[PDB]
Amino acid sequence: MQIFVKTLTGKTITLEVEPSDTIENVKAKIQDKEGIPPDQQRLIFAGKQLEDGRTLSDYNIQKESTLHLVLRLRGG
Amino acid sequence: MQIFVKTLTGKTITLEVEPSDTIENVKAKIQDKEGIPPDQQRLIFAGKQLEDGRTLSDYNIQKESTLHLVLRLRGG
Amino acid sequence: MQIFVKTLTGKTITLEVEPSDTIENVKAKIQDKEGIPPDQQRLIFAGKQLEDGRTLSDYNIQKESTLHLVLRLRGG
Amino acid sequence: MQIFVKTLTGKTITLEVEPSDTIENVKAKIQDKEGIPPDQQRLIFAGKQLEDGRTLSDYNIQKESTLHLVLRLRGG
Amino acid sequence: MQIFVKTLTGKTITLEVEPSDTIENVKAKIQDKEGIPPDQQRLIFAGKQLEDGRTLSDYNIQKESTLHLVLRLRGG
Amino acid sequence: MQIFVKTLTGKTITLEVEPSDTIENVKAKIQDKEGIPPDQQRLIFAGKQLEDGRTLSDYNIQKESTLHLVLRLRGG
Amino acid sequence: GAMALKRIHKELNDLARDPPAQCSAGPVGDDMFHWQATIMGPNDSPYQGGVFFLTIHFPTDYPFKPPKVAFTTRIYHPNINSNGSISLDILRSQWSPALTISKVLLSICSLLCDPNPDDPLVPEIARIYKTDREKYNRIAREWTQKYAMGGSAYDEAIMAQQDRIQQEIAVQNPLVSERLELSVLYKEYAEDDNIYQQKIKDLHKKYSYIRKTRPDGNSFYRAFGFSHLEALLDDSKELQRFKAVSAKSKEDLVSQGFTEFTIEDFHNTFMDLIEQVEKQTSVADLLASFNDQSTSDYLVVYLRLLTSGYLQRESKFFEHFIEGGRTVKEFCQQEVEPMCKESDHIHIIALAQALSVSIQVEYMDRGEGGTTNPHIFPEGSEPKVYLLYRPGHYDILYK
Amino acid sequence: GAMALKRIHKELNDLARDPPAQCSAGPVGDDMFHWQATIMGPNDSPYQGGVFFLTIHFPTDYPFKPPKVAFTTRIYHPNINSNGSISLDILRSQWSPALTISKVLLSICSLLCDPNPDDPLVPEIARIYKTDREKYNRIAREWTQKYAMGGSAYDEAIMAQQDRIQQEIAVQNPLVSERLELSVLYKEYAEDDNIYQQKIKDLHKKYSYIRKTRPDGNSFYRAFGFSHLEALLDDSKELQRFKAVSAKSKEDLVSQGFTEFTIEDFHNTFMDLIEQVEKQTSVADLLASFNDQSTSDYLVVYLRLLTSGYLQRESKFFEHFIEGGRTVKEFCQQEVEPMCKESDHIHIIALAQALSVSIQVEYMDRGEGGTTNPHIFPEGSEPKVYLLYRPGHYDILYK
Amino acid sequence: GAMALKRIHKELNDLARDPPAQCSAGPVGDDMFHWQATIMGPNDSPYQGGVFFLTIHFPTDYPFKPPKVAFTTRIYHPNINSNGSISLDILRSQWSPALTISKVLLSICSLLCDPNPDDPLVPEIARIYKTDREKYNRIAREWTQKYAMGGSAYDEAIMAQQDRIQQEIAVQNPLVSERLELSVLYKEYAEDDNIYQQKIKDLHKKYSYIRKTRPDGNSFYRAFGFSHLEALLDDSKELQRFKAVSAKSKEDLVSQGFTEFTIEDFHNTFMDLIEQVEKQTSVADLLASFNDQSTSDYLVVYLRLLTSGYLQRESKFFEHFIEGGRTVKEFCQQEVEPMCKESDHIHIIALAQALSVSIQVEYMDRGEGGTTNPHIFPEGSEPKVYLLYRPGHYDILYK
Repeated sequence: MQIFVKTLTGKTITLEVEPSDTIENVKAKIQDKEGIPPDQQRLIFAGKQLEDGRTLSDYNIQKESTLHLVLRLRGG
Repeated sequence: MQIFVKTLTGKTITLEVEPSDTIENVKAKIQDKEGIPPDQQRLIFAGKQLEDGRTLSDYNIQKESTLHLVLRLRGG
Repeated sequence: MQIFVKTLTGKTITLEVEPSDTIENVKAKIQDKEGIPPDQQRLIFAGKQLEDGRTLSDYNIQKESTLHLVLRLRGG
Repeated sequence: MQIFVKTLTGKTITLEVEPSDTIENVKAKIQDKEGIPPDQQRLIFAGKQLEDGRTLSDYNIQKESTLHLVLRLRGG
Repeated sequence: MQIFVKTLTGKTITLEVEPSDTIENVKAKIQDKEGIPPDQQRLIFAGKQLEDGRTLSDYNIQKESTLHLVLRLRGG
Repeated sequence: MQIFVKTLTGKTITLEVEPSDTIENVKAKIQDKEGIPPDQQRLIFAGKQLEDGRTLSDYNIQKESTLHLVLRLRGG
Repeated sequence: GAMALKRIHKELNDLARDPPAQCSAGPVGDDMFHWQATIMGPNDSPYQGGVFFLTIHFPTDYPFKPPKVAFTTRIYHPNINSNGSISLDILRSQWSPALTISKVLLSICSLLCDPNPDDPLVPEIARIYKTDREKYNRIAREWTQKYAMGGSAYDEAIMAQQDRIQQEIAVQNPLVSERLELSVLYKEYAEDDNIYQQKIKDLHKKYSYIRKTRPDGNSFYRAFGFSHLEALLDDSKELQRFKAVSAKSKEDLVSQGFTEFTIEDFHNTFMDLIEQVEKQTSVADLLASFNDQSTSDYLVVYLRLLTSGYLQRESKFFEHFIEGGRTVKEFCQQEVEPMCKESDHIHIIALAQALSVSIQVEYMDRGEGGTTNPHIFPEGSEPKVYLLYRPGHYDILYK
Repeated sequence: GAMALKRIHKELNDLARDPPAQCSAGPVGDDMFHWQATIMGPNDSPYQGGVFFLTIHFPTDYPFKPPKVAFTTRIYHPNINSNGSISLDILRSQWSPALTISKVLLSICSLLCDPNPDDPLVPEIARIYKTDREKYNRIAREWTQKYAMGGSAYDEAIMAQQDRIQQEIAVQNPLVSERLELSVLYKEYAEDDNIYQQKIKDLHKKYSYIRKTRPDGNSFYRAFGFSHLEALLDDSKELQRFKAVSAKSKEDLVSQGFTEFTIEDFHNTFMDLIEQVEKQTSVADLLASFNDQSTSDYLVVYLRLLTSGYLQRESKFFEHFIEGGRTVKEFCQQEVEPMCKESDHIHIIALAQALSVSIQVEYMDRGEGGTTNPHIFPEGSEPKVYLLYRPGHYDILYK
Repeated sequence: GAMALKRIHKELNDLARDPPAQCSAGPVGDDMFHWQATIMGPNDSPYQGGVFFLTIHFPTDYPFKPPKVAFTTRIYHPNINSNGSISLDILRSQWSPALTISKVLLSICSLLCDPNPDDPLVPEIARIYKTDREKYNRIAREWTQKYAMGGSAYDEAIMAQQDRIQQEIAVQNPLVSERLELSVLYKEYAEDDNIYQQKIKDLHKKYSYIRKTRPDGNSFYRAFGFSHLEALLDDSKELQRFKAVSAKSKEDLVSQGFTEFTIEDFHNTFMDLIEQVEKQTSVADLLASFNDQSTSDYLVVYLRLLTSGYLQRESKFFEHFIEGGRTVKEFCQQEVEPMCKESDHIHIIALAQALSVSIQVEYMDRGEGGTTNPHIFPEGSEPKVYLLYRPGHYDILYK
């Protein structure tokens, strides 16, 4: 219902999402705040890379879980 | 009006269909002939991955040729 | 017209004086009541160290309050 | 009567002072030459830090003694 | 008759000279191509420094021998 | 009309000549009196090396003074 | 001298136990007395988003003297001169032998949020701070967005992120854990996830045990390695047949274009790991060898190179299977050869065919029934090695 | 080869025996082949007053090749390019295996006093030198007063000053000298100082012996340590009672906010020093332990931390005693925790109350009589430990 | 990782076996994880002729992470930011554990010949590349001819040249070869050189053997050393008389102004080499000692210093013999003291008189007859030591 995504800057951002939501949806909700395009976003929950088209209930991210946002800034 | 599918297990499986069908029912037909479910299935017609909602003649998918099938195995 | 003095040995010593006296004769009064000589004495009224030549009402030193006394122990 | 203060630059400077002089007075006489403010001066005689309000006869600096001038340049 | 001088840049340069030629002449023929003044040239055949006024038949450089050109770029 | 020559072997050898002679025949005269051949000989009159083609009064070589003789020993 | 280097390790351990996300440091390779620290601009400050490197040099006698610390990145601050040195005086006058570097750089991170205009290194920046603020902020923002924010630099920070992650991921998880009954899985999941508990009931159906691997991005290769290596602890004919293919694979790859001297390293780790199979070691001895960081990782590297090798070999088999517009080799260099890059179906089939072996992969995600789908690769070959796919992660199962 | 590193030490010994005041160098920490040298601008040159650092790298084979030396500080000279390299050709063409680094940098210091306009690295600076001198001088002066003269940098030099001082102060004085009769003091002072000789006559009155400490700025803590530690060589009940408070003090400080791992080091030196009291060692064995540089200094560090601890603990007792406008903790970080910072009355009372012990301090300065004033802290407690205060310095006295 | 430093050596061996002429690297002194690479601008590119240095730092864990590589030299390229970092992504995204540094910098050398305008680090240089080429080329050419082409830097390259040469010169030739009959010389020369074969016939006349020295520029000193040292293997009175002069020579030189500690090194190598003469060693044992690189070179250094010493001593004897306008000491520092600098007549006479010994030098060049001219120095002293001068090279002859 509510989760914690911890970014590159050490700052944490909290978000409101159902466990039935996409990852795509989550990246979109993050883009709603920071404006970081879901393109340049990639998410990691407990050592697991996160797939754009899966759910949260898929990866066992529960309420009050902390996942990381690594930017893949389009390189070179 | 039918096409073929190739799986890298070494096998070539072939199914019957119409040019107007979506991707979903196709995956389902493969789920009948083989038995790997659509939530596991990812198919690519010569370099581009196909979306569930879109149809066969939508992706234009001439009925001779072969699309290649790969399970969704992403992990790490 | 008199004030108090506090030494960090744990002791509070009190002396009689006038608001117009210099610092020197004051130190001397402490040298009578206790017996540590003025050439050893350094006194501070709430954060600022007092100079020999200057008077009591010169440093304004209301006669209620307390100035704190420390020997000149600098060494190394 | 005459002493030697050795600075940071390796250069020595000689000065004319009575053993009854202050340290403050000495720093002032040094400021008379180099212009280094007594503020930013601090003096060391034979491992002993020197106190602005003491004498030379105090610290046993005799005629022809060598003490050092370390600048405390107000920091940061 | 024909020899190989290997320079600083790893590049090799081939030259046409009789065994009776000077070293001065060789440095001149090199200056004919690269424009490197015979001044700033110095030549080394098989660990031997080469003298401006000697011959090739002197130093036993035969047809198809490889000597090096070290530039002494006038220094400092 | 003759001059002297000094060799660093410790020896001073002297020869007869005219002010108008070249360097070559001079070296040859030394080759007669001592027996080290001109192709080995290098002579310097007070700091400057003499060239074969040039004459004695050409290099001006007053006939009193001494030129110094060194073999061509360059090697390494 | 000795006590110095002895101490720097203690401080590195202190900084190790607690990662300070924004402010963190470390040594440069060989050198203990040369350190380098990445510092992210704190949010709600003009410096945010930019990355500021700084170099550290320790005195020959630590900690009786303060470490010299300076920004290698240009920055606009009243207390940092454009020449790079910092005005913080715990590095000069007020230094104590009781202070860790942690104190220092966490005081610097504090110097960024709140500047110190009264004790300026550069009087002009101090003056601008105390008078016109908008100027100060804007200036600091372009000084960020040219010098700090520019390009490359970011990578190091984003690399640090990774390091900060899979180290703590490695604090919870070991490389290869013990052999535990799979009844533990019930505890991992929720009470609102019934569907998963049904998948897991149906898992207790087939397999009696599980062994878990660290989610480092190598999950598949690590699992494959341990499972198949302990699988040859029994079949001797297969152990020999395997060993031979391994030995062939080296020059097979070198003749496929891989530089030999570099891949020899990894080869020998593979072969020694086989060697403690060959001479039979109790499974726990092998596990101990596998929980060795370098031995394990060296193995994983080789397995990746082997998938790459078979992929290059078969390029026509594959190339039209490749998702996107890459080649087979482009896909190798991007998705297979490098470490900690995710493994997919193609990877597993490639490695399986490469070593000519069978594997079974148990897929469980959201599938409506209690159905956990087995996958035997390549088809029909009766697998003696069993793995579990949870989404994004691989582990191993035991019948 | 090994002869290289073998040789660099010989050269470092040569540079060691004779300090070259303005021009001096040394290695960076661990690394022998990486050196760094500070060079002061010679007086009567535009560079005077500025400090010029330069880095040195030795060849893998010394001394068959010249060391690479370059200014890390920007400077205006015809023979030094703004890119930092130097034009002196004993580093290039004319190098000999018979030359020390001493020769090199003393030749550089010579390159600064007298430039070399005929063999320019930068032709324009050479041109300015040979034509318009005032321009050259002024330019070199601002290039000094921005790049060289700026801020920080100076610190290293001013730190070097300190090092140059209390090392030679350590050449005359040992840490803790022997136990000598105080009749020696007569010899230290003059014949025109009668007043002092009277103080000293009056000192022979009370005490039969003296033991002197090195004036390193730690005079008080060093003296306190040795005196009180040999004082417990007798009283066993006090030795035990002391030991217990010591052990308590560690976590007392950690629970007061000090980082544990860093202060543990110093703690164990304290406790081992107590341990050679506990098991009774003849006083000279303890002294030998005290004249050990690290053992002693580690102790002194702890004593400073202990005064700091009691000060923080009592903060209201103190804060209005503090000379100036600082806090108690500000005063700790500034005047107490750091090494070689002077000790005052507050310091002594703080430490004394901290360890709950009595001390007597004999003050002698200019006081008119033959009076040398005893001070018992805290009051009335009959002291078994006696110290002497001469102005600026502490030593210990024996009844 | 110890595996890291273990691996860096393997890579250094790979780079060692094949020199990559334009693109080559190596460690800095002590440090294995700090490397530095010189890169020449490839011809047919605007960068040609300029030299580009770049520094390399290896990760603490190699090779699981790419090495950080950056140009320390400013350069104009779309893929290299003016801040020095490179845009090549095998150093970032695409890195593999199977890649040598060789691959990296040979890919960089490839990045210079062919730029990469589509993935720019600096968009403006990319833009200029894709549109106006002449601009790009010219710009890159001045960025070459200021930053890269300037002065100084070149030396390292030109030094490398030397190193590349006399190492391979050392691959063919040893320091001091065996004792071989001089009939081998016939084979060295041509059939069109009859004149030389006549000189050599006339050499077989006088001497039955030859021993050859490596043409390292020290040819004379090396030959002199071995010949005279084996010559004292017989005459005991001369061995003692020699030893004494040797011992005197040290302080003779120190009192002549040479620093003692530096020349002591070389002195002891001289004296130990004498010591295996004194106690008689079979000639081959001495040769084995002479084919030791350091022992030999240390000797050669001392011999050079000794010629220098006698030259300084005699300065008036010489100064007007000096070719050119130098002094005696200027000539010493330039032509005698430094290693690998050629030796001439003055050198031989100087050393001969210095040690007070006789030598015979056989000169053969183009002289019309079969005449090979003997030279006894100083004159008349019957020489027990014989050398051969071919032009540019010295060897030793045996009667």
